[PDB]
Amino acid sequence: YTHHQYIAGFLMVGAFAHGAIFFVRDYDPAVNTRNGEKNVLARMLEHKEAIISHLSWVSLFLGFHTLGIYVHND
Amino acid sequence: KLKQSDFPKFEGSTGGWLSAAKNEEKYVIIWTSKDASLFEMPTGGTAKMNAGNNVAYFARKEQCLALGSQLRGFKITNYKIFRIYPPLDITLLHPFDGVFPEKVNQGRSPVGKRDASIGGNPNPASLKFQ
Amino acid sequence: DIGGLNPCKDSEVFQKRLAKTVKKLENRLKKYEEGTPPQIAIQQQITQTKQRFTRYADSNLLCGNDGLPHLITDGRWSHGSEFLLPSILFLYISGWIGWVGRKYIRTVGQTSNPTEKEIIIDVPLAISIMTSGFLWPFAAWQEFLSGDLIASDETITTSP
Amino acid sequence: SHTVKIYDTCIGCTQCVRACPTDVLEMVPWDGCKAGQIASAPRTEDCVGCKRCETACPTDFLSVRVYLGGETTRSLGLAY
Amino acid sequence: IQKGSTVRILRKESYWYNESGTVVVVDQSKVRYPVLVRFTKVNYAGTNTNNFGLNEVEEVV
Amino acid sequence: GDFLVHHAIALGLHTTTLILVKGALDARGSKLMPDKKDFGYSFPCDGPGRGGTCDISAWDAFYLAMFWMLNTIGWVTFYWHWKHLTLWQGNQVQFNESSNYIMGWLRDYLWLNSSPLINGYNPFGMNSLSVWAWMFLFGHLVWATGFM
Amino acid sequence: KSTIVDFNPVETSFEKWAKPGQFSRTLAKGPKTTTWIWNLHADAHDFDIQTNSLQEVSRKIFSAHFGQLAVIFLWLSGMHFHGAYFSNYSAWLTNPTSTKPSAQIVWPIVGQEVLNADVGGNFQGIQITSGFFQLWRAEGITSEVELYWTAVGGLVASFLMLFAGWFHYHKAAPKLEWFQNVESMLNHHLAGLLGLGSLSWAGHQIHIALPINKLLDLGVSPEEIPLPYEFILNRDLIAQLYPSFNKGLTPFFTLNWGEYSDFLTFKGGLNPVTGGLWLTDTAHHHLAIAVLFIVAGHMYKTNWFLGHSIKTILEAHKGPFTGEGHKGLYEVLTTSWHAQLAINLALFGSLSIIVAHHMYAMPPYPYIAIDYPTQLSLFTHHVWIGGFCIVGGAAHGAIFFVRDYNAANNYNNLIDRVIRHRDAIISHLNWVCIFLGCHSFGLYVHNDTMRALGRSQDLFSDNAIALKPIFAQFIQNLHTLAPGSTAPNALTTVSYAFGGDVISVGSKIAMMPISLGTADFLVHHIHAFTIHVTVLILLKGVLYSRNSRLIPDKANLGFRFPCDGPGRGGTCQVSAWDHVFLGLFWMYNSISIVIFHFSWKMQSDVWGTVSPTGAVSHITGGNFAQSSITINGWLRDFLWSQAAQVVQSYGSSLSAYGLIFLGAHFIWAFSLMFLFSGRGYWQELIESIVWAHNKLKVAPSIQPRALSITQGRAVGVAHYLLGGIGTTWAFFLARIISV
Ligand code: CLA
Ligand code: CLA
Ligand code: CLA
Ligand code: CLA
Ligand code: CLA
Ligand SMILES: CC1=C(/C=C/C(C)=C/C=C/C(C)=C/C=C/C=C(C)/C=C/C=C(C)/C=C/C2=C(C)CCCC2(C)C)C(C)(C)CCC1
Ligand SMILES: CC1=C(/C=C/C(C)=C/C=C/C(C)=C/C=C/C=C(C)/C=C/C=C(C)/C=C/C2=C(C)CCCC2(C)C)C(C)(C)CCC1
Ligand SMILES: CC1=C(C/C=C(\C)CCC[C@H](C)CCC[C@H](C)CCCC(C)C)C(=O)c2ccccc2C1=O
Ligand code: SF4
Ligand code: SF4
Repeated sequence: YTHHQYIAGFLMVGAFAHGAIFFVRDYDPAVNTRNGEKNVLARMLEHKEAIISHLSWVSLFLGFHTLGIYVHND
Repeated sequence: KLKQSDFPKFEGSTGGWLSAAKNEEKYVIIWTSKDASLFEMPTGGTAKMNAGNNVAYFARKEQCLALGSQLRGFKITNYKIFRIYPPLDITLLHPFDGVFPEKVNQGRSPVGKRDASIGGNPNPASLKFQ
Repeated sequence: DIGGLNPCKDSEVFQKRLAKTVKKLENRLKKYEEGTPPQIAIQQQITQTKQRFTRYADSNLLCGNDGLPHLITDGRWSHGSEFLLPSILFLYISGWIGWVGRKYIRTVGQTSNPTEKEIIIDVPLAISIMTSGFLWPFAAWQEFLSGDLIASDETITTSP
Repeated sequence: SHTVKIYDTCIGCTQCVRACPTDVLEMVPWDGCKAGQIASAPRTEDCVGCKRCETACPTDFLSVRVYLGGETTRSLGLAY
Repeated sequence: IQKGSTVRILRKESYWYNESGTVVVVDQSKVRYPVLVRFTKVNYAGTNTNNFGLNEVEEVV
Repeated sequence: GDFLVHHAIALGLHTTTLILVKGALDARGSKLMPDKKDFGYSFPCDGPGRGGTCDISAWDAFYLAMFWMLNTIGWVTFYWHWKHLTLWQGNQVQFNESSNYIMGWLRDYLWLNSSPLINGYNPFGMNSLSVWAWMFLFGHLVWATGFM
Repeated sequence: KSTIVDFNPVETSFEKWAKPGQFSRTLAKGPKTTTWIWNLHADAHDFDIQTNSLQEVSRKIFSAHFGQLAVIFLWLSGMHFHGAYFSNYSAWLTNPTSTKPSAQIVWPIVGQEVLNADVGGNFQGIQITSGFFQLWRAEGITSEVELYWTAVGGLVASFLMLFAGWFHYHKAAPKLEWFQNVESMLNHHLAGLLGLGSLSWAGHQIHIALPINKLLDLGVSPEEIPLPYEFILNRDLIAQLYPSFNKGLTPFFTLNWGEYSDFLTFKGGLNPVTGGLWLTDTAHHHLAIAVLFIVAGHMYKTNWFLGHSIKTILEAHKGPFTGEGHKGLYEVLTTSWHAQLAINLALFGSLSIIVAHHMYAMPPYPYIAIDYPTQLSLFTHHVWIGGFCIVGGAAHGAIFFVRDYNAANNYNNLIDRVIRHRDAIISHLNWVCIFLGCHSFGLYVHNDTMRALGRSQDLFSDNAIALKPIFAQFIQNLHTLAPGSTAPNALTTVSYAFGGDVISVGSKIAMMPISLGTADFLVHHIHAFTIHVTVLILLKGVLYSRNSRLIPDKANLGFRFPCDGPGRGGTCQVSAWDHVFLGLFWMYNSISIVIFHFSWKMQSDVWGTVSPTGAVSHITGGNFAQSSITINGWLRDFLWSQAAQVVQSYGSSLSAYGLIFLGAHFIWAFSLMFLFSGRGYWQELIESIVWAHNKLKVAPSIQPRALSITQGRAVGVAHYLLGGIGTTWAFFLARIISV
């Protein structure tokens, strides 16, 4: 179980790292855009601030309250 | 006491040049001073200028330029930096056209100038396999 | 009952916990003398422990196999005083705080020195705004309707 | 050696040239700004990559850009 | 646009992109970026002003 | 205890996803570096200018998210191993009671079950678990060299 | 129009209180980003950049010293007030060996009243490990009324120091020439402060502490002991305990000082009743110290044709190997506050560590050697303070080199010659550090791998390859033979740690010969190695603070800067501040190892109980000798074994120690976020958070910026130190209070 979960975490981090690499060196905005309008992938860079802000909110929410309940029990 | 009479009155520091500035390249800075002012070496400690011709050798261009920038505080401006290859291959470096790089001089052509802002740079995906 | 739990009023392990805590407190009480402040403090501890256990027993609280009150937060109003009512209370208080902060930011944002009024608070205006947050649910659903709650495209965006 | 590029947003304020520790940048005549001068990078072989040049740039997103590349004993700042 | 006018920055690589600034002076010479705009928010370098081109600023009504 | 540890797992997943998604989307540029795509996926920084640009590349986002992945997998594996140690030993009441607070974890999982491991070799003898104690100390040493 | 002070220099006004950052030229314009807030506190006490005049900096420093002394006096007044009102000091006086000192009671809220422990004497509260009860007993304080009056005096003194600071900044500020009278200052601090303080304390001991403590040790209850003033008005209450006061001061003025041998003794060892040093020995010590310091205060020429000039002394100490010698050092130390701070802080931390050693080595207070929590806490606290102060001295030496160092004024002197060969110093210190670390730690690892491989005869142990600290054992033998041979007027060795008998008070060991074997050899060399590496980091920071081969103009970047850029392969942390940051880390490492060695060695081979027949049983049982030679031994028999009390403290009166244990772990792990990450990621995340705020029209006018690189490092190191030191604090306190 430990081996497979560690391999799983490694693979997930690698998937996201290679997505970032694709953004840096393989992504072409012209291909993902037709007459100003952007396709499903190019639109992920338009509300990127919304995505990051809501990920930050969820992380802060869960961390604050999980740690709060754990420390309350402590 | 010293090899040359124009050397600054420096007692020598274990921060000077090494075997690199005997087989790759060494840098020499020359300047003329009105007073035997006491200045700080870019490598070690305090040295004394000569009331006249002064010549110093360093291992890096940056060390010579730091010394020259210090010299400007002494109202010294005529300092000139040269690059010496393993043999006596002297090349004037810092006052390249006799005018400091901060002052515009005619006869200089723009090198590395792009006729657009940063936003005009090409997309990296279009610069693949060249 | 819910999730296999049982009421704490009929949980034997709950009463065992109460008895053990009281016994420990009384054993501690035995090593002091007369009506001295230490004995008074330990007696107050015993009384508070008994009161807390009695209140938890008579509180519609479900206890597990460890004799500890478990919270039923699936949403049912039967156990509504465990999560739902505190949830509403916190939502009210936190919305109050956020609303008064946002109102103060937007109010001193239209003055000559907006940054000065953030390290040196305008206490009169701050007090004026803070006591006005009791209507934050109504104020929020009166500014969202007028379009004054959300910016549209003056917000800045990165290069891609 | 590192690569240094100058962009026409240059206002010719000379702060990049007087901040270079290795005499890489210089001011050259130009007609695209009020000062009539633009920075140039004719001695990038001495560029060390310290990026003091673009720390002194007042233009919005820079007019001098340093792209780190192949390393050399001059660019690595090796006194040995 | 003129001195005191309010413009929106259209330059993408700008700390004030999509934001509004105040025009300090529009140069009448043949410079590439004549419009000088002053902003209330300092950028990451601490400056609060920048020169923009004529096609990189849009006047606010 | 399962509820709380599942929420901890959710927090770990969300934070690792936040770091990785932020690095992926901000890979092509941001306000601090609107030309980050011109510098590639992995570069050290953009210099001390503009307030400081440490760990600004997309590679640095991977680098930071590796710690959070390790932490999240550690939480998951700690939860699994403690639950199954209590299940196999029979004292499932130990987990159900002590897993709700942090000191319960520290005392009853780590401190409690580390006793056989550290006594893989003592000033009196050694066991077949001696290699595991050596690997324990080796892992601590490599961890702290990473800290270096 | 006095020649030493300026009258009414600064007006007492509240106007500048309402203008934050008024001191700084850059911060006075007001905040534009959140970096301004952090810069406000980082430059508050940097008086060098607030004024261009040394006089103004000196006056600010003088008033800040007064404020600090007022704070210290308030803290002492609080301690005495707690002893008077919220303590069991009276009960502890009647039963020092069975009552645990407590001077802080906890209010009954949120169930926290469990922290009120059973300290004894019909009292509930937190056990005190600062040793105030023993100090007060040594002072002769036998009533809580005296503690109350000392607290009142402390409050009055704190107000007086506050008024003095205000007066000397706003009403009469001294001039630069007054501050630069280092000869007069040294004369006064040596004679008046030190010598007259020792003399006054010797007088107090002789007239108050000597009789009261002698009566206390005789079994007289504190209620029937006469009030301290009665020992002065009546020469018969003190002449019964010490039958030499009957002669008055005539033996003193007639040079017949032998008559005062009743209360001015030279005994050594410890009092068998209390386990502390003989208070007669302490009084004689303070008298001798007073005379020596008063004599030493008449050395420097101040206002007459008499004494020394420090300038003439330094300038005469040249040599063939040192060029101009100490010429210019007087100008350095009279024109730079940072150099004085460097010297004073380094020697002050070293003095604190020496104090920590001599404390447990020779317990100076009654019933303090048998209070193991007090001894452990005092040692650890003083060693921590010493390490911090030493790192601060190194930091301010680097600051002086960056800011106040003048190359022209230091031509060919000691400072110049040190910089001229900094390479040699740093390279040889690097080699020494590698040698010491390789050896000490690799001997530890060799022991660990030999034990793991089942080869017990290949270890670096006593029953194996043995590394006997023969030099230290020789010194131990020399001290135990000193009374009667080299100290012929001594009756007992200075400390029983060097050898002698086991001293026990109430069946608890006070002091005992500390045997040194191969285990002490390894840990002592570990101490030497860690100290050498810390010195390496700090000395590299000081010497390379102005220039280097990387950055020939590092002095132009200041003392505190993050880098010079990603060029030259990367120029992170080249500052001198970034060396005080790494040196802080290594000081934490060294001091942690030192306190671990002390705790384990004392618990295993000094502390314990003595059976009525004379059998010594220790707290752990002598496991230090054989199990402190491997890292697995330290992990298991010390950390894992003695952490049992901390983890099992829940539900007991020590539960606060477990909570602080967990919280310190949390803070230490929190530090690694700042230590491992970088500013760009956090700035770009704040970008999206700011986008959300702007979308909801709640973006603050003060633009939020991620902490600067230097501030990120400072936050990381501060959190790391707090977490580690707090974890060790909770561990030590819970372990040593439980057992
Ligand atoms: C099948 C999966 C797969 C594939 C095909 C690739 C392929 C690639 N990756 Mg990638 N990656 C993967 C999984 C994968 N990765 C995962 C799972 C992660 C997350 C950890 C990453 C994270 C990652 C990053 C962050 C980067 C790449 C990069 C690259 C490219 C260059 C690789 C390189 O230079 O290697 C270099 C190989 C090494 C440096 C060897 C490292 C060996 C490590 C340290 C382990 C060795 C220690 C070993 C355990 C010793 C034991 C100790 C003992 C005491 C017990 C290449 C296209 C790079 C790139 O530029 O892409 C364009 C880049 O920057 N990848
Ligand atoms: C008081 C005004 C205020 C308001 C209305 C908001 C509103 C918001 N913040 Mg926010 N924030 C504030 C202050 C405020 N914040 C401050 C002072 C900080 C610095 C610690 C932050 C740091 C912060 C982060 C890091 C994040 C948010 C996020 C968010 C959004 C989701 C809610 C959330 O996660 O709460 C977050 C709330 C906190 C972390 C605690 C705030 C600290 C106190 C309680 C607020 C200050 C009170 C103030 C002093 C009152 C003075 C007013 C008075 C003078 C009249 C939402 C737009 C998240 C987001 O973007 O999601 C979309 C997110 O990731 N905020
Ligand atoms: C015998 C005379 C004498 C005495 C006792 C002291 C004592 C002290 N001086 Mg001092 N000083 C003296 C002469 C003296 N000085 C002279 C002649 C000069 C001129 C060169 C200075 C210049 C000087 C400076 C520049 C500084 C000191 C500081 C200090 C303090 C060091 C902190 C310490 O050890 O805490 C021990 C603390 C105590 C024992 C508390 C009780 C001490 C009280 C306040 C008695 C102080 C005696 C005072 C000089 C009497 C003047 C009264 C006034 C009405 C005239 C200490 C209180 C430093 C300090 O902390 O500043 C405040 C500091 O920065 N002194
Ligand atoms: C006699 C002691 C003494 C004195 C007078 C000074 C004085 C000075 N130091 Mg200094 N220093 C000292 C000891 C001292 N230091 C020690 C022991 C160290 C080693 C750690 C240092 C390390 C140091 C560095 C690295 C730097 C200074 C700097 C400075 C200057 C500016 C200080 C400032 O504005 O801070 C204002 C005060 C603060 C910012 C307070 C910060 C809060 C601290 C860090 C946390 C304390 C936590 C506390 C223990 C409570 C935690 C409990 C928790 C549960 C809450 C000033 C001349 C700086 C400078 O530029 O010098 C010219 C600088 O860069 N010092
Ligand atoms: C456990 C983690 C760890 C370890 C092992 C070290 C080790 C060391 N640090 Mg440190 N350091 C650490 C954490 C650690 N650090 C952290 C967390 C920080 C952050 C603040 C630092 C910051 C720091 C600074 C700032 C400095 C050091 C320095 C040193 C060196 C001192 C000289 C020495 O003893 O070398 C000897 C090496 C050892 C003792 C390591 C073990 C070697 C074994 C026992 C012997 C040889 C084994 C053999 C060769 C194996 C061969 C087989 C193999 C090929 C398979 C040494 C390499 C100093 C330095 O550069 O050196 C002078 C220095 O200036 N460190
Ligand atoms: C409950 C249930 C169910 C359902 C289930 C489901 C529906 C699931 C789903 C799941 C899912 C749905 C999952 C997902 C996941 C995802 C992920 C994991 C992702 C990741 C991503 C990434 C990694 C990305 C990457 C990238 C980038 C970053 C950009 C560029 C491109 C790419 C793509 C590369 C059923 C009915 C069957 C039955 C049982 C019950
Ligand atoms: C505890 C404490 C306190 C208190 C303190 C005190 C109480 C002190 C005292 C002190 C004192 C009370 C001191 C005294 C001193 C004195 C002296 C120091 C004297 C001297 C004298 C002399 C020196 C003389 C000499 C001579 C002459 C000149 C002539 C004749 C001969 C002869 C020789 C005799 C307080 C509250 C603050 C705070 C807290 C802590
Ligand atoms: C998280 C983080 C930030 C962001 C951190 C910020 C913006 C600090 C925010 C502090 C808040 C706003 C105030 C403090 C709030 C605390 C609750 C108060 C402290 C607790 C008291 C008990 C002392 C950096 O700027 C940074 C820079 C360089 C390296 C690493 C990092 C880094 O890890
Ligand atoms: S890096 Fe920037 S500063 Fe250093 S040389 Fe090249 S250009 Fe001049
Ligand atoms: S930012 Fe971090 S890495 Fe980039 S230069 Fe400054 S310090 Fe070196």
